Amino acid sequence: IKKQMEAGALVEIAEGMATSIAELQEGFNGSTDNPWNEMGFRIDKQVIEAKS
Amino acid sequence: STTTNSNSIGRPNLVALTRATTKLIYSDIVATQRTNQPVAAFYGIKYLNPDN
Repeated sequence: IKKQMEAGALVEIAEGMATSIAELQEGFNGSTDNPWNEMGFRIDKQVIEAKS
Repeated sequence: STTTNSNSIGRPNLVALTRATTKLIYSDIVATQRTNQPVAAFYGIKYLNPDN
């Protein structure tokens, strides 16, 4: 895939969501099957015993 | 949906200790008096009749 990007066949892109879809996101105006995108976090621990 | 399962607890709080000691009864059951020699002597003084 990296070789293709040098060849110019595939290029990076980042677009913005269309406004009409943005208004009608999971709900409003009776539209269905269009959820949001959700982000969270996790907190995992580590333990360190002491030797002597 | 980040629930409580994502979070990890730390050191649990130490709410209460619990020791077990008997309700010692010897300052009430017996008559105590400190002795100042390794050998303690009690005097028993009695009153008798002519028949002893």
